Amino acid sequence: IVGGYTCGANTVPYQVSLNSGYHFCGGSLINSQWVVSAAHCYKSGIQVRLGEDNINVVEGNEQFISASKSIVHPSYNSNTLNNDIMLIKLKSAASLNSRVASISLPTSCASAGTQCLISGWGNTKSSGTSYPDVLKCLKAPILSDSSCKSAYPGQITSNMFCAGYLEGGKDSCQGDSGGPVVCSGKLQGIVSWGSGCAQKNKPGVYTKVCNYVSWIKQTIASN
Amino acid sequence: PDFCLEPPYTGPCXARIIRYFYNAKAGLCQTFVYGGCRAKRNNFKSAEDCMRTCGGA
Ligand SMILES: [Ca+2]
Repeated sequence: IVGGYTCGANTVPYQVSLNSGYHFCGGSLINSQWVVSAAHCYKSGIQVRLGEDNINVVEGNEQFISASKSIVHPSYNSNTLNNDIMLIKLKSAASLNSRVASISLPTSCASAGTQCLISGWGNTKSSGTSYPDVLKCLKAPILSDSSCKSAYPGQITSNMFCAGYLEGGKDSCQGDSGGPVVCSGKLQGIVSWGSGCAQKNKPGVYTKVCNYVSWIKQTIASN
Repeated sequence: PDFCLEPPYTGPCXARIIRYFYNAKAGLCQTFVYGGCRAKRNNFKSAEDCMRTCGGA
């Protein structure tokens, strides 16, 4: 996260880290057994780390639970990035508590201008590389489909939305993928892609979770 | 054009996945951050794969 702030330990209790010997993506806990992340975060051997703040230290509230299933959307397109969503089943159920909690799925899509909270352990620099120890947070608005398509001609599908600030300075970045965009207590987005980080005229692009609610509920229930 | 001589490509996705690329200036396979999509070919999952494919380029 570029241009954000330190969340505070366990203030975003649905945020998880996906670990494959190191942190490579985020995710969002949606029940004690299931996490939502991005399809491009698929790897075998994922370990989900819950209750994290400092991801480089063992601080006392962590739960480390292996993925038992990592289910990419069946229509994920790795060239257009359409349907960039994945469901991860935990091999055992997480113990839910004040620092490890689920986030609700949307009941309807969010509108342009709705303010959301984006979080993760991704790079904090727009030029260069600095990866934080602790979780970072950013408040940013959903942008109009028209502005999104203007920023990225030919690239934005009905399952993507843009969020951020056109002036630059505030964005998700490498290592934030898969993580949450939460608006009024609902998971409306998944960190997906962009063009650079925090550049002028280049807002972040996010998977539009509201389009997948029926699929998410049925896939979870079928596995 | 030898793909082993191309600079490493992070791409537009926002993961932080460690991959290898052949660095012809140094003569060695080196690590870089891959964002998770739209990989180019100078992008390997291990040093061994990179050395096999690009070593000596
Ligand atoms: Ca920790």
